[PDB]
Amino acid sequence: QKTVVVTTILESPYVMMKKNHEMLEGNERYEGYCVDLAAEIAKHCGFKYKLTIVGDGKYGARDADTKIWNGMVGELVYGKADIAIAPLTITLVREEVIDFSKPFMSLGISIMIKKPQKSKPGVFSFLDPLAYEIWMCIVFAYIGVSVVLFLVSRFSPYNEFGIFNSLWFSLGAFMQQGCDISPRSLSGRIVGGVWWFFTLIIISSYTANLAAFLTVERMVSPIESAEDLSKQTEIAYGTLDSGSTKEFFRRSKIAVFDKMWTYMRSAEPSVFVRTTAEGVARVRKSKGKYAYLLESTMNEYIEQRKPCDTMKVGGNLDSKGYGIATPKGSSLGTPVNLAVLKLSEQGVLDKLKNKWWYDKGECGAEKTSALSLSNVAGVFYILVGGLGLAMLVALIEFCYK
Amino acid sequence: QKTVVVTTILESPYVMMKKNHEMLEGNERYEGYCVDLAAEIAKHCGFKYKLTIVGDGKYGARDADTKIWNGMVGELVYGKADIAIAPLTITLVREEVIDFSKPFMSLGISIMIKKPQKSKPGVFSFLDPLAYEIWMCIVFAYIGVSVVLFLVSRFSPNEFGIFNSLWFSLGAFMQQGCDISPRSLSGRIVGGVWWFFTLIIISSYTANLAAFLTVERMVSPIESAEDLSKQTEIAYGTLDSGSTKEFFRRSKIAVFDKMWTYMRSAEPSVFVRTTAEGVARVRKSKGKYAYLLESTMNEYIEQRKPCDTMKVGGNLDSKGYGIATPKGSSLGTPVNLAVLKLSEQGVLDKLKNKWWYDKGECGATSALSLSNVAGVFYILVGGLGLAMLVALIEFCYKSRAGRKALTLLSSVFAVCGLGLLGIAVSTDYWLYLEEGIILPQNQSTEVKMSLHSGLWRVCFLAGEERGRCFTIEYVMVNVLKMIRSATPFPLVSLFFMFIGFILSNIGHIRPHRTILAFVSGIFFILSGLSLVVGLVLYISSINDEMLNRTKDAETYFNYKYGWSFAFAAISFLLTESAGVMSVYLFMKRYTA
Amino acid sequence: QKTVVVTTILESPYVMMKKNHEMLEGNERYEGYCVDLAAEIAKHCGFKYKLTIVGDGKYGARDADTKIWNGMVGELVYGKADIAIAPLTITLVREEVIDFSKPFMSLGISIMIKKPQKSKPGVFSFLDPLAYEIWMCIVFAYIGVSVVLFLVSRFSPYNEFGIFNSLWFSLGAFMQQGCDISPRSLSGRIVGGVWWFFTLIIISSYTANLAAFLTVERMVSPIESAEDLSKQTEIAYGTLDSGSTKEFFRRSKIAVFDKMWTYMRSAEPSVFVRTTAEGVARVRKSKGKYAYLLESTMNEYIEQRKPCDTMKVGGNLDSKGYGIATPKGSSLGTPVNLAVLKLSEQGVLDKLKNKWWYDKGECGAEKTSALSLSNVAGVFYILVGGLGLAMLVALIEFCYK
Amino acid sequence: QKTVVVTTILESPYVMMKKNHEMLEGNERYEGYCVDLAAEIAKHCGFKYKLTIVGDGKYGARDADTKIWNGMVGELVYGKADIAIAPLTITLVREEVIDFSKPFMSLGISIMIKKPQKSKPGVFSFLDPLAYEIWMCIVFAYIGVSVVLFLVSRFSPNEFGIFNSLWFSLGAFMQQGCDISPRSLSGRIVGGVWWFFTLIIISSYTANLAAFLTVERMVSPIESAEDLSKQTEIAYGTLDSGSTKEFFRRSKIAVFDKMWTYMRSAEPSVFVRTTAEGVARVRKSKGKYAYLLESTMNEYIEQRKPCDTMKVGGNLDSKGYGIATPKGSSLGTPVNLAVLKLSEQGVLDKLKNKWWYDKGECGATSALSLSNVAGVFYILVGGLGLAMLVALIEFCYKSRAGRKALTLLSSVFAVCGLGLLGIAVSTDYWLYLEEGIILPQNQSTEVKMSLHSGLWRVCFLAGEERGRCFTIEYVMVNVLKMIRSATPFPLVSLFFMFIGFILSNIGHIRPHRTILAFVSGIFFILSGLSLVVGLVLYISSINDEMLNRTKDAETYFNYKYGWSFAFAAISFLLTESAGVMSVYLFMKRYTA
Ligand code: NA
Ligand code: NA
Repeated sequence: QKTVVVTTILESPYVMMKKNHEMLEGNERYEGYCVDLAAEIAKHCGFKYKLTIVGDGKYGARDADTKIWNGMVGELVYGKADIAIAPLTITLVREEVIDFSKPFMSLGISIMIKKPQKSKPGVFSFLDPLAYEIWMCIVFAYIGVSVVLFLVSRFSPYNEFGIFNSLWFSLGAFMQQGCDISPRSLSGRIVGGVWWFFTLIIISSYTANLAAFLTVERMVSPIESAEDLSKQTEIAYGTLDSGSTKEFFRRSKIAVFDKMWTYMRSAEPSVFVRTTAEGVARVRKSKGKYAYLLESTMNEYIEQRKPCDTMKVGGNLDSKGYGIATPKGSSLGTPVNLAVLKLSEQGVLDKLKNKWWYDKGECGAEKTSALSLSNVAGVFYILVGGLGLAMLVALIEFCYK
Repeated sequence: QKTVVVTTILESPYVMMKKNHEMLEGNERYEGYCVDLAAEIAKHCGFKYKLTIVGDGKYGARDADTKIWNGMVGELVYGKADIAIAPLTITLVREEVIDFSKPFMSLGISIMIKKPQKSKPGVFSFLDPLAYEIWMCIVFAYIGVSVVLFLVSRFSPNEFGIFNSLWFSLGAFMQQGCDISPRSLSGRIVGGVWWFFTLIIISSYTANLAAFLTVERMVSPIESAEDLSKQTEIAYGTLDSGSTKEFFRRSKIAVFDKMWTYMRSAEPSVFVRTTAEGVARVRKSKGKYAYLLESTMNEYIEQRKPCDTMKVGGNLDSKGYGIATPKGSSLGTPVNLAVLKLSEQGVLDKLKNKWWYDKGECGATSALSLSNVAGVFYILVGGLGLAMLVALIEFCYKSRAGRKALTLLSSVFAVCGLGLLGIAVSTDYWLYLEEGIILPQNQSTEVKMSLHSGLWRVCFLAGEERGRCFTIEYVMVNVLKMIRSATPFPLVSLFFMFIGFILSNIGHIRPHRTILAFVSGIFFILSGLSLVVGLVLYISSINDEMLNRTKDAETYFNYKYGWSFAFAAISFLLTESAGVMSVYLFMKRYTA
Repeated sequence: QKTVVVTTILESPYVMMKKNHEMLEGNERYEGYCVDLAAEIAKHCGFKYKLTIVGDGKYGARDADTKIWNGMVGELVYGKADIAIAPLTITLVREEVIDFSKPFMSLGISIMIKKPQKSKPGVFSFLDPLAYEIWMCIVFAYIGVSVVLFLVSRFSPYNEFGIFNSLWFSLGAFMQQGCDISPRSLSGRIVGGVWWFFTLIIISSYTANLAAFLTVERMVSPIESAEDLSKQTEIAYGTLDSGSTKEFFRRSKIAVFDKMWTYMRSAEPSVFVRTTAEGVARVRKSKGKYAYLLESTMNEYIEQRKPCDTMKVGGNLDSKGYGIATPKGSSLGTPVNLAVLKLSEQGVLDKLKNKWWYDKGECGAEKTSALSLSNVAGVFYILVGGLGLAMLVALIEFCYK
Repeated sequence: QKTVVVTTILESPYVMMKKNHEMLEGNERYEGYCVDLAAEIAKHCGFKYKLTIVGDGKYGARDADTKIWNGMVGELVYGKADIAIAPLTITLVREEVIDFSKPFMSLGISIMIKKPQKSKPGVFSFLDPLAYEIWMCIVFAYIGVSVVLFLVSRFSPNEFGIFNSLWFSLGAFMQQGCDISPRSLSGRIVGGVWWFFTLIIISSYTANLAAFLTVERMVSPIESAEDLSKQTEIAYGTLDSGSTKEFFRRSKIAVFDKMWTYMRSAEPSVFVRTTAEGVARVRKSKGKYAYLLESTMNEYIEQRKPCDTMKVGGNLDSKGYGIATPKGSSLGTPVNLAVLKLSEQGVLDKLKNKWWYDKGECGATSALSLSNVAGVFYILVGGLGLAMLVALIEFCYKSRAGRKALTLLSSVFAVCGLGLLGIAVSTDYWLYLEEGIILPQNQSTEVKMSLHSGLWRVCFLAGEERGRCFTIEYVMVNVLKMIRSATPFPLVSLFFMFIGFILSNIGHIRPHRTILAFVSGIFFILSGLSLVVGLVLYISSINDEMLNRTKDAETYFNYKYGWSFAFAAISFLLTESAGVMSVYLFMKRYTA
């Protein structure tokens, strides 16, 4: 009848070279999202098509001097193609020269951080089953029950409870140990037994909350939005050195993306990578201190690669669309536009996206280990620090003995 | 030229009537997203426009018989409108008759759930790993061990009084073992079993609290449609007429086919008929309902007071709102170039932040908190306050300063002790018990059956309000036969108490010998320990049959104790006190 | 062309009367498995059918005196029907007079027990975090460390450790309490500290295993097979008073079903119910002490009703089949036989069974409570029994003082 | 009449050749289910038969081009056979060309998994809630607290020796607090922090053991295809050619469509090509592979030695094996009546129990077991045996029976102590570390990189076997910079030890004054406590970077310590012993 020269670009999962492409020939050399999409457009619009990768290898832009269009846009304007079933972003400068359909895929700028791991434990990590409000109120109560036991014994007599001895009865009461002497007045018996019931609940609450932490691994991200990235300075963030994503933050005006751009423009060292593969490798080799601002479709795809190291957080920052382009004044413009809206409402576009991102995507969708010395290392430090601060006070003691 | 007739629909925050709607006139009667969007398009395309609200109040659909469009799509096809700057979904059946621009807003089907919003701990929530019958019977065990300590020691070859025996049982309970040790083998049996008792109780407290804190960390909130698909404790529903309901019936996606399966067969009806109804059902369900709606409404209602609902997960499909034109218009091409310019100049994100978020009525650690354990501080502050109270009266006792009041308190506690157990075992109020069904609206209860209970006499109440006091000897369950096993121990308790009373009386009538006072002291203690065996049997019989109920989500039981149960608890404290009083003056007869 | 009079019986989920059957009329009065099956047979074999419930209301049997066939078999033999798309069991006596197809549903005799619940706690239920082998070895070791501490102190002297005192040091060491006096020889210091490390592990093992039990509810059934039912006598089991299931155990000869029949024949009271609804209600109102031996298709269906009270355990005891019956010498015999094998291999028969048993089936496919007094009641009993056995030995003591 | 030609296939346990196959001849060459079934059918139908094995060795299928059946279905259509008494599946394409009887065996697709078979606890598995570096550093903390107890007390205004100081730290560690109390405020700081130390350690032991026992109760075995569908840690596969593989590709059932999705895209290939291969992959995977096969093979292989695999769940579909006839035979109707008679007389269940189970090579509590805690009994029996050992030498010491050997042991421990730490910090064996990949077959390892390590000198090894001893000052990670932070504390430990040594020497050269012996005693204890800060920093630096690894299922790390790490541990025990020795003879100089 006539052959239709379609044009796409080499980009996963849209068009990939199949494993046996040196022995296959025709439209069977290539596989991917746009290969399956071109098959669906052809069966609805009724044409025979020839898959053809763009020679220039770009998407399409107009030179500011020669006014000549590069990429897949250039093959439609000048005549080398009949349709571009490809991830072309529907933009203002391209709609003036070629005709887009409705967006078969909606996307935007997203955040790629490294997938969060357990943590490194600090020194006072052993205190974390109880909040700092609790630990300070225990110290306040330990001074509290010792001052009262001093006033219970010295005033209203029955002795052997000084300000140093009342701290020493209540201390072994806390860690459930044995003391030298017991109170013998009923006022002192209340100070004993009620503080005994206090530390019984606190030790049990410490052990039970630590058992919940060691059983259920509940990892969180520091970043859940670009509002979170703007407020912080610990995690660095950047875009690619040339493209629509860096140009988005350059001319943005809202509240946050201006704040994010003044960060990225100023920051030393350079947050701007030069390749997408450089920005993904910089996320993995930064131990969770670099976030790469890129498109949501690549962000969901790289998250389904190996290793399982990157993560998409938050929502999109803008709203773009990928359209199927035809030359202006073409006989394919209207039926392909009606074909995209038919495939969208039937679930075909959702089905092909679940296939090439999740079904054909690796890393789809324990056995508690021993506690390392890192988790309880601060308890050794207070212990030896307690042994060091006891040899000093004994040396302070024989300065006046 | 002429004025372009802009047809829109009344929908918030797209087109809203202003507050001064009656006084102010023209195109200035209206505010919203699409009113600001119509000004941006007319500025770039270069026309003067008039805003009109569609008469039908619909978006647009063709009749299956009449084939006439009824809405904003109808006014474009039939010539009444020149443009529809409106939240109009770009649809296959609509694109055949009108021309859409590129989407000015990308959107889809989302999930609306109620925020968990918290679980608030009370004052004595630290007691919650054990039931209140355990904490009651621990105190009965604490008094019971101490008086047996006093009995076994100061009659034997003292250091142990009841002041020291209450002190040994404290340090053993909170695992201190502070210092005092029973020396005879008979005293060591008391210390032995009370050491094993508190070893189980502290282990049961820690392990049940570890169970509670672990299960609430297993609670995963809904973050996808797969989460709604699996979890069936949250019911989810759609509006009864619209594109969101029609999405699930035709979907050939595995998770979405299962969700329509759940919704088409669910009792009662999960399909609301109004968006305001579906938002209301989210709020009056305490996180047990999830409403599937449009994402732009889900983001807008989340920013309205009350700040109660939230948007979870992503979108379930991808569709867009477009600017629509008569399909033969000379305006459709500059409008299409206008929307793509406003998308790239950030005007559309600026206007969405304005109406959804800037005019939003809302805003925008895993450790144990201090509110979880604030009550054990309150006992501790309360303990130090009570200790300063005794410090006055003990300093007063030494500064200011026999068997007579000791004789008197032994009798008068045994008088009230024999009386309170007697009127408790006779009267029938030992167990309240309600039954019924949970009505869906407001969880309003209806008691299908109340009860009264004694030991050999139950009586029914308001639910079937009959005065028919059924004897347990013959009528008509098994839990009334389980308390028959519990029944003899308060009877033996009253029997040991009476013999201890009459020997306490003739010890006061005839104080000639001494030994009959100690025989009284044995009998009050054995009567109290028989009450502990009785009350633990009585409560354990109830909790076993509360478990054997075939638990349902439409039944409820509200078992309760009464003043007949309470006077038996008072009967314990008085006879164990009169047991301390009886061994006291028996030592005075040896002394004097 | 001609109308086909099909015959079925009123039985869920096979043919049920639809909710609006008084206003609907035709083949739309009825719904169910066999209603959807008759629609699938008609679209493959090409006929128009009339749904007709059997007047007699039975499945079909031959009278031993009149030799006349009842039920749906009788309407095919004498002429009142053209096909019986129904759950008819393919048997020897029916195949001689009518023609069955291949089995569209395979089934057998199964076991219906009540769905297991938590338990009722006994008296020594508090001991259950540790096995009885552990508890006896602790008592052996407590006597062991007390006899050794006696020989450590009396032989090889340094006293205050008799046979009663050495039991008393090791006792408070077990429950982590304070004792009156400590050992003062290095041999006694080893007996102290090593038994101290013993009870530290045992108390921690008790608390941790109890925390695992209270967190993960893992309920089990006493019965997992008919081999389990034969060996026990606690749970009673029976069949219906008349039918194929009772006749199966009557003439069985293998090993176990003869043992099960001698049980059921002898047992008092009667294990044989007279209705299926009586046997299901007897399972629910027996608190897990009655098992009802019935067909696997009703057992899976009643399990998906309300309440969620019954459970199917084990596998099938025999192997039966439900076939679609035609009269002998019929023009529908061969195409319906080829229709059943076509619907089986396409998944239609599996799809209709998932619909009417699981998708149209209710009861498809936490928040830890406080411990009741029932769980720890035996600890109170040993305590008061310890208080009772101490007042007695003190009374034994003053018989020789 | 003629002899009926029975065509069967060689398949166990349906038709098997006997052991005496060479000598015995006729129809008696064969045994099995279908040999017994052919005898039962010929007895009821009344014919004499001859058993033949099919030449092709196939069941039967038509070619897509040639349209010729190749198997037992082929010998029936083409006249070579009169009946096929065989495990022949009743199929739609087969029923068109031959006549099947009713199914003599009902069957389907099942799941074959490996039995868990146990997890066996070792001797010292009770130590496993804490790492062995914790249990090592507890003993270092136990020695460290005791020697500081002795230092702080017997130099001050004794009850405390090192014999009593090791005893106070025992009762505090196992939470007894048996009886002795430090009286001065300086001694109470030692008792204070060691009470808080063991409060965290016992709580960490109990909570981690509660985590372990809870997670292993969360382990649910596979009991359905829905369990295989959800859980992706067990890989499941089919045979590469057969009806079971063709079942999943055409299935429109939601759980079965997802299983084919997992199997069509999985690396490496889950599809085996032989049934014997698929059973083998179940056995060499330790419960990480599940083979989807025929139910009758799954029940038969389960009864074969080794008793290693099991059948879980129910069947995934419903099909049957039938007796097949030429479609124009006068034998098909009595055979159909024969199979229904043998089904009801229990003959078919008798023959299945015979070959599957009666000739089967196999057979056919939730509490903590005594094997989990047997090691703490072994310490306890070991403790009582060690206590009787000291009972001899303490009875010997009293029966038989100064500063000189006390002077000698103080020196010679400080000589070896200064030497062992010196040669440890200099040499580079502090950390072995292996890296590599896990080969699939036999889990055979290959070390891609070994390491040596010191404090300022690492050296590579066999994986890229280079002798290039990289200095840490400049080369080329961060964990080598983390041990740089650890580095000064063994250097200060050696610095405190040398000053303590030379003051110990001139105290022996010049015993004129006394005070320089105690200054020696301070320096050995502070050197040992600096080693505790050093070794805890050194180990915690390693375990933090072991966590930051981006954990994969194809990588493995096998970090290990060496004799350079071990001599620093020995350097602790000797200087803390020489610290006890130094304060001992300083008290002898006061005494004498
Ligand atoms: Na203690
Ligand atoms: Na837990």
